[PDB]
Amino acid sequence: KAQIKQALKKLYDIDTVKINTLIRPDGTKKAFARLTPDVDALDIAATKLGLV
Amino acid sequence: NGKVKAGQLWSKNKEELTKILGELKTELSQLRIQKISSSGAKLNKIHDLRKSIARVLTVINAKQRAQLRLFYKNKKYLPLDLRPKLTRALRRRLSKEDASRVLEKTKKRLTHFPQRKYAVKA
Amino acid sequence: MKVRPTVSSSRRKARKAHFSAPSSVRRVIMSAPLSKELREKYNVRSIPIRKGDEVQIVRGAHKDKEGKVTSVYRLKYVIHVERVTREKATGQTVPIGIHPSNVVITKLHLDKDRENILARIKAGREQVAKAKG
Amino acid sequence: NNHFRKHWQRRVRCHFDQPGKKVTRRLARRAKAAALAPRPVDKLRPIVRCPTVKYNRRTRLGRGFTLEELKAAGIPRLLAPTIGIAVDHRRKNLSEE
Amino acid sequence: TKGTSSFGKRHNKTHGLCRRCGRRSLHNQKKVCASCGYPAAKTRKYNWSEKAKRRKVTGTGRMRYLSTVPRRFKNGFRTGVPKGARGP
Amino acid sequence: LRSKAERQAKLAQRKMNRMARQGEADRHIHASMPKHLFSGKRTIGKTDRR
Amino acid sequence: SEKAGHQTSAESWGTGRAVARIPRVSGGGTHRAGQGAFGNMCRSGRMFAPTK
Amino acid sequence: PSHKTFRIKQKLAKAQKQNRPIPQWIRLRTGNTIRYNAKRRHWRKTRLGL
Amino acid sequence: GKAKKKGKSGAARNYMTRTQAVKKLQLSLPDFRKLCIWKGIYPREPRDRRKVNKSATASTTFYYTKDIQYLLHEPLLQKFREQK
RNA sequence: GGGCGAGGCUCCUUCUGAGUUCCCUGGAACGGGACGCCACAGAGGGUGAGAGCCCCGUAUAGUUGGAAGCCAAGCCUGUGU
RNA sequence: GAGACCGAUAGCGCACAAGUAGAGUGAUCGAAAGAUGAAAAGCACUUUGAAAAGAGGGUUAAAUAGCACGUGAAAUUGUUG
RNA sequence: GUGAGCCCGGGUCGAACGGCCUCUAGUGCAGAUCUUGGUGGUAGUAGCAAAUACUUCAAUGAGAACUUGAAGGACCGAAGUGGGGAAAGGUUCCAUGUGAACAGCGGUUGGACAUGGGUUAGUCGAUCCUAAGCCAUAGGGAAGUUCCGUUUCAAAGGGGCAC
RNA sequence: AAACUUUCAACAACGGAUCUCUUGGUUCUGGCAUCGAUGAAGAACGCAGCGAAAUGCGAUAAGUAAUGUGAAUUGCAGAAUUCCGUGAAUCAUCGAAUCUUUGAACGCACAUUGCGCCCGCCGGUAUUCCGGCGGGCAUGCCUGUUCGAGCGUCAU
Ligand SMILES: [Zn+2]
Repeated sequence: KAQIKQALKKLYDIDTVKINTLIRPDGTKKAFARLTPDVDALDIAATKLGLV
Repeated sequence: NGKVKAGQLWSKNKEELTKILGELKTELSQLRIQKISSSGAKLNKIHDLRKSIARVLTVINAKQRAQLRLFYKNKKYLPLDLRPKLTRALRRRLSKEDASRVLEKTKKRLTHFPQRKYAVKA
Repeated sequence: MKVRPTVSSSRRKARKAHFSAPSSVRRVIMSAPLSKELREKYNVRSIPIRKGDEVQIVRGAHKDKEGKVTSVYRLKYVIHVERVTREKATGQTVPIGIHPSNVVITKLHLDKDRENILARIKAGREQVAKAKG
Repeated sequence: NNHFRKHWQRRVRCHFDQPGKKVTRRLARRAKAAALAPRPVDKLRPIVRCPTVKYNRRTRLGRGFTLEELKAAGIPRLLAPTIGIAVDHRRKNLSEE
Repeated sequence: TKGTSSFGKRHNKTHGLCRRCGRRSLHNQKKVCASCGYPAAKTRKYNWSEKAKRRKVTGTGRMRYLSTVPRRFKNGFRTGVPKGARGP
Repeated sequence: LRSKAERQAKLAQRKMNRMARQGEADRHIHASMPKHLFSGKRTIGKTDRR
Repeated sequence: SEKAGHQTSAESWGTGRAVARIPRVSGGGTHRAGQGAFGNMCRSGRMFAPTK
Repeated sequence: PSHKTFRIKQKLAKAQKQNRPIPQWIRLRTGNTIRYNAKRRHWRKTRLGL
Repeated sequence: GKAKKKGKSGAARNYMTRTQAVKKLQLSLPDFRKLCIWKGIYPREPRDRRKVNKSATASTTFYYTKDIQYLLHEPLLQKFREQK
């Protein structure tokens, strides 16, 4: 979780309040990163991630 | 774009190579998101970015090892990865000088009575 | 009759090597003769074929058809010549595979590597003829 | 008188490599001659008489010349093996002939 | 009741996965592999099983380092680069 | 080409459908001649089955 | 090859009421199991008087 | 079970990723001999043996 | 996570007594005092000295653990050993 | 006692002869017939059917370019503590 | 590099994604399975069927070669006489 | 042709093969409760009968006893045909779609097939502790793989003070 | 008379024999000496735009460098190659590198992605806290170094 939040901060200037992780049935890890209330996750997904 | 040739890489220094590597990693990271968001001809670009990253890392490692070999040129003890590999038995083999050492009595006998060149008439 | 001990006359090994040759060997295997004019111009009998060469078919049902080489399918040991095609059921055009030893090269696709190939083959030919003469 | 009561099939030596071994031996002899030229390919051997009452009628080649023979011929024992003469320190000369 | 009725009580494991050889032959109570003999240093093999020897002999796997040795021998275990080659 | 690929995929199933397998993952080889049914004799003491 | 026909584990099922007393490949789960072995009349057996 | 070790779950993940039919473009290659996945696994047919 | 134990972090990790510093550097007392004077290692005062050492008194000298770690790499140690 | 060393050998590399001439059968000549040619090469394989001359190779001397060793005709010198 | 060897029930267990698939708690046991055609030219289009397919009509030298595919014996079966 | 066999015609087929004299052998089948593979009669036969039981309308669909909705009739009857877990399995879970095969009939349905999705912890377990027990170390056996040994016939280490 | 059963024939089935083929075995001969703590053989897990396997490879992952050749690869998609070139290719060669988790397997363990210790570097308010990164820490034995122990033998 610490590495994931540091990588998110280094890559996208994303600040997270908490990060939950699981390991999927296919063997890759999935992380839910909840952002700080000041920033907008929809805005981040539209601009930085291109997830529209 | 996205294809970096080794010929221009071999003339750069460490700082420029690291800076180029940082750019290539950044564009590959964004391009993976663009891949999972939509399909296009940019899969070629991600492939060339991967190969360019491999090229830059190879050039950096080669320049570092050349500098280290120059540094350790005139030293008794070398790092194990810079020592020659050969095989384990070849490394354990007696050196040529030690294998060719002879005793003083043998040296005297070889000095005064070596194997002569000769022919026999018929 | 073969003489040298490194030469094998095994049919099994020869067919294995031919049908599992890599691409650079298959290029040499897919060689084609030159026309009479090109042979007298360059003192060269045969060359490996390549895309962009102009050939004339001298064997098979498509004899006396001429055209540029549009594809060298080395995996199938075959070349594709433009307008030497057939129709499928639907009427769509599919190329017909021609083995390169059934054609003759009429116009070489010329670049400096090809001139180097022709020059060294020619020089070897005159050197061998002069030495044996 | 057939000694086949052991597992004899495990220890059968055929000799299909007889012409190949002759070819290999001839190649080795040619290489040794080329390496040793212009010296002869072998060493000079003495004449000895075969032991026992069955074979003492016949003479043959021995291992090497004696130290007494080298001394009477005027050839030093350190020079002798370097000019193609075999030396045998065990053999003695019990008789003058 | 020694047959079908007794087979219903089979829900334990004598053997688990061995770390050295990967087979399901690691005795869970003895901590000893029936196949390869882990954790003994030697790999277990016997001359009364030629088939078992040939199942695991050298060449049945990847030969990650050993397959490059004959080429290096053929070129004489040389070092360096070709003369005039591009590089550092 | 998609229709051709689908037809080839369906034609690859003909032998396994004739053998009546439940998909390609059904590769069970049953015992046609079991030893307990084709060996031994029925003595006068304990028998192997009822 | 001197080992041909003999690289198999097989034993006879004995005198009985059903099958012949040729040795049969042990085990199970495959087509080879229960099949005749080692005989010169057997498929995948050893030839009579093997050539030397 | 629900309780499982990481090693066991990694092997199960690899088995889940291997469990698939072959892509249909495999059959259209030049000189193809693959007609189906001969190593296909199903949870009712053959045990993983872990 | 796993529960921390008492006395494994904080001032206990921050400070070291003179006895502990001398034993860590494997020096004699005159050599240690000489090296401290020469390298500028100064005595420090924890807020609660019992958290660092339970036998510490008002005359116990404390040093920074990082300062003693820095003293571990001083080349004068090998000079001391060579002279001895 | 030292130092040169012509030259030779070993291993990779460039290169090598001659019909796709005419008729018939055939979907396709690599078959049949006629006229030639090469051959220190008529081993083998490929090419739409049995191909020396369509293609790769095959025989033989050599002939480009390169590296590391070994052998070696001889030639310079020190001289006896 | 070769053979007075074997030619897919033979020859290695394996000419094929074979020490594979599969079986056994385990040590271990361990198969079956090659061939359309020169070239996919692997059947456009019409029509009947829900579909699988059928019928016309092409492709091919040949579909009496239709990805059940060279040849296609016997046991055994259907129709016709 | 006495015979084992040999030869020819017709049909099918598609790339090699035969006669004569010598040489050579893994060289000739009806049997071995053979070996492997394939196929019959039996035979459209024996059955497909434990666990009380099904019915109406509508929809879907090429096709509906065993799909769905509604309408009824029944059963489990709280030591359950209920609600959750340990072992074991490993995606069978959920959504959408579906030819064949499988669901000893049928199937539009499915734990089948195809493509995707789904498992979020400082507080729940693991992780820590020791139990019965097992394995290193010292040391002693054993040709040896290794056996005993687990506190021993071990120099088996912690703390403090110092002008 | 038909049906049924059987016999004979033609065509059609069933089945895969026969014939022809062979990138495979089998046997013989000739040449060569080269695994591993500088981490082998073996195992696991991963890597392709579109792969489950086989093949190749190791987070530089169907591959990088270098040398040579000289225009492909090909099932689809997408791009090529200034073709008069630092250059395609599932090419060949191969001297430079990368080489996950393991395994003789080495901090202690391992049925755990468990628990440590030492030394640096970086980041987050940070002398104390949190996190990341790098280099190390097995055993037997040899040579040397340095620190020691014992009235064991002595000198003073
Ligand atoms: Zn094991």
